[PDB]
Amino acid sequence: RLLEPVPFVKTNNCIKDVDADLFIRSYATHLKLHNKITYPKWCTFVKTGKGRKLAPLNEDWYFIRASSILRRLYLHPDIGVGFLRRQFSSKQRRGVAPNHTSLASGKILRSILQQLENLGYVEQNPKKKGRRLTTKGENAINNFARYINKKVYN
Amino acid sequence: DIKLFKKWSYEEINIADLSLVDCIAVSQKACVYTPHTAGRYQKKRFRKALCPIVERLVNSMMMHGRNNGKKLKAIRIVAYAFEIIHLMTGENPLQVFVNAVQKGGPREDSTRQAVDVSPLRRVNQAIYLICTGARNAAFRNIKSISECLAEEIINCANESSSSYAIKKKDEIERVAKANR
Amino acid sequence: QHILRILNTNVDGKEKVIIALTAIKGIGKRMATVICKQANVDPTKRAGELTTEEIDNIVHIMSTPTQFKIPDWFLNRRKDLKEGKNIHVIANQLDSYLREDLERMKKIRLHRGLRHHWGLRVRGQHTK
Amino acid sequence: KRVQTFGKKKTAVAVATVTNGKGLIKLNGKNLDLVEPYILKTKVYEPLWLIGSGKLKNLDIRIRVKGGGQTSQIYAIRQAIGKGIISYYQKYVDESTKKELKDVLLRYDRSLLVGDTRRCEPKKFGGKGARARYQKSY
Amino acid sequence: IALTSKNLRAIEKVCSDIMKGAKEKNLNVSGPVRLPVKTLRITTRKSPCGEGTNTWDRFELRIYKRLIDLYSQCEVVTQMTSINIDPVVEVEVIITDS
Amino acid sequence: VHPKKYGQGSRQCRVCSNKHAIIRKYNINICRQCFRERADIIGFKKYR
Amino acid sequence: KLNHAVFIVITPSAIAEKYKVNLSVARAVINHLADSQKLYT
RNA sequence: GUGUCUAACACAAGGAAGUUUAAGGCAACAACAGGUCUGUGAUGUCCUUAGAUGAACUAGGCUGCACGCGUGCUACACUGAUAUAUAUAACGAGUAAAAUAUGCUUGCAUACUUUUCCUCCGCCGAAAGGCGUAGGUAAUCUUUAUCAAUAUAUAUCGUGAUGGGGAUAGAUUAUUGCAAUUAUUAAUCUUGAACGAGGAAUGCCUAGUAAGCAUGAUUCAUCAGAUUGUGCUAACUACGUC
Repeated sequence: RLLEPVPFVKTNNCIKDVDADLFIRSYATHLKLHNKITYPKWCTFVKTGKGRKLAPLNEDWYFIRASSILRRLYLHPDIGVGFLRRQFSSKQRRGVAPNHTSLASGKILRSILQQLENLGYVEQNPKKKGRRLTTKGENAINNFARYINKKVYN
Repeated sequence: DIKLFKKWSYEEINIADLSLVDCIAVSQKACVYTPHTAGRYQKKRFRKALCPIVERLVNSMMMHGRNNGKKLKAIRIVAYAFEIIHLMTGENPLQVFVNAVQKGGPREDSTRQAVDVSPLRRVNQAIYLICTGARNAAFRNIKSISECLAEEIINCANESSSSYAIKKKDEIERVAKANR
Repeated sequence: QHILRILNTNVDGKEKVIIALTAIKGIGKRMATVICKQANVDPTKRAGELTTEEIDNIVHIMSTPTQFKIPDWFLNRRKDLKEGKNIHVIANQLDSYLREDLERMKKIRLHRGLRHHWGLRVRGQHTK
Repeated sequence: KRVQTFGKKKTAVAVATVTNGKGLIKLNGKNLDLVEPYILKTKVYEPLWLIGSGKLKNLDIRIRVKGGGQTSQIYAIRQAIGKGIISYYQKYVDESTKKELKDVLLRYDRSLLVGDTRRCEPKKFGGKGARARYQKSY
Repeated sequence: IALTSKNLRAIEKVCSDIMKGAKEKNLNVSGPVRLPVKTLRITTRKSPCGEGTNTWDRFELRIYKRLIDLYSQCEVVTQMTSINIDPVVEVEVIITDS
Repeated sequence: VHPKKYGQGSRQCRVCSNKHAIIRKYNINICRQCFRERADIIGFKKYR
Repeated sequence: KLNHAVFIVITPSAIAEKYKVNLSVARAVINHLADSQKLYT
């Protein structure tokens, strides 16, 4: 479940070596510990998407979501907000009528995107579409990846 | 050599009806390290024989409405069921499952008259009976489908009349005898 | 002791606090979730071990949204017609007020009022 | 140096790049470990057992995946690994060892040597399925 | 030089002609690049009054695009183009080379 | 007169002026009953 | 029915049967013992 | 092997495939007083043709509702709902109104410039949505080495119409349009019906099918529960008989 023996060699330093959820939660917890990230205020009240109607029921969900976005950033380099809305999409039960796809709430995504940028982890360039990663953030993700990799290994 | 989930040895044999041993996945090439390979198993009349019995068991489990297309889930249900059987008695669950399939198969059936039953059909019916019984037990009750399947298998393997498969087989044979 | 009762003599107590509250009004569950958060109680806890003060706070939050960070778009009874605003009527008062609205519509004459008087669906049952 | 093969079930195509190496296995930008479903994890671990560690240990495998869902993609990857392993032993090592290896793979199953023959049948007017039809009535 | 047609044989005839044409002035060509086929598909109900079994038939206008390009001066390619033309194919000239 | 710039009266089959079953796909603007006569001369051919 | 209260082989359904309780209460007992689906082996 | 041991068939092996490989298209003879003159400047005859059965314009009506029968959708839960996470698809499809400046008497006239179909991206917005712009005649930009949802993984319920179900209704702010008022469409919060897996009957289906799960296209100023395509998840059962 957590760890199995395998014969092949692995890279052992990136998110492409890591359990996504464990990584996402750990970095979110680390970020909250650091206190760089803020919820803030109004975002306690909001809903996460009309495909849900509800909300994540965890109180630390915004940090989790921020962390989850940062992982998507490491996968996909120059992505923007409409891509994020589409990324976090699900199905929406239309009452008696059949389902159609429904976006996550765009303000929470935009707020995270801006907040990460304010905290220097991403950079919007004049080139291409949206925000890509800053090196310091990448090196930190790699360091956390390394911590987990050691932690499972020994 | 080949062990199911990398766990179950499944090299041991069962005496059965001899024809049934031919039908079940006794053969090395019918064995696999974890379920599912999905060859083309409709093509020729006896082609179904060549299918892995665990592949057949999961396919039967995958049957019915909400269950359709959830092959991995059907694999998880059988894997969980094997753990339960192992706990309930320290016997190899696959061997127990073969015993249940051997036990469950009807010897005669009834027609507009009464008839003997194909060994491949006996296996197909037995798996069907055990899974349908498991679903009936599952639906609107406390017990999980993995538990129900394990419980049905152990009861059928034992040869308990509380098994749905044994009860249905007994009734089918009894009606066939009643006519002829 | 352990399965103590809830608002307007309802016997809920082994229900979770959210599930108990929703079983009054708020069973779109967003309302309950925010009330739970405004109270700052654990939603996993079972209703019959709340003290009266926690219940009173919840009733206060439900009754009066004004001093809480609850926005107008969220609110029950959002604008309320006349120039004098009123908000969040809720419960039996909402049901009573709605009956008064249907009576008011009927007296004026509106299609919906008239359909309510006939006993016809507003969206229409369509032929059958 | 480099030898190339591919695998193809339904839409999905997995191309395998087998270079001279040291035992690394990738799927695009991602390690082989990240397949995720436990059943399909075993499906790609299967060829690794069939060729063992010491015949894997002088080659690196990188695989490039386009099209289909997970179960189809993994079977395409598995086929690509099978053909890949054989192509390396045919281009670099020896024909006799390749034949010996192929025998092992054949004994396990045909599906990592020969791809699927099943392909979709078009929808035709008068029903939701390819053949299945809307209900008749009186 | 881009060639677009709805007729396979005419476009292929043009291909042989341009290959010869290029070799006449001994030009340096990049081999003819066949671009992804676009089909104009109409799925059409049979019956003008919508009678009987619903019954649809699928009509296709399939256009072929190809591109062959040349590193040569502007005058040479336009003059070559004017000798090489036939009425049916659609020709576009994009060469600014020298 | 009092004109309407959108919806049903804004358009017709170019061939026959009828307002029904019009193919506006690819901007053809012909009703299919007229179109199936001319689809060959337009250049379409059916294969499936 | 009556299988639900707060006060008094590993698998939750068996625990829920044995003490006559809910599966949530069984899981809590499992968690206390330890000190989707899960592996009890 | 079987077969007049002829035309040919059966099984196994080889082979990517072994029935004409699987799927389409095309569809005789001779009919039907089947449907379509509301597709057509195809059309006979008949009515009518200026207090016009033409053209045109304003409302109302086509969804009316004691009620009956077809076809479809959604449910009745725990192999499930709820919330996060991980994966991903094929077929596609996309360019004459308005606004602004100037002159005149809030209005008009003249001049001049964008939008127009797809919207990345960046701001603002719970949300719908808005604003600012960029690329697109299109393997190039929307955008497709990734544009879906079921899958699958960890958490929350724990069999109780229950947190299943979403009928029904109230209160909003948006969107298209001159016009939304027979809830147009849209979201927000609340509202929480029948229904405990369907009687007599009866439909479709044999291999990537069946079933489930989606989505593009068609109509479209405004709208998918329809139709028509396309994919992924990948069953059962004979394998034939009159």
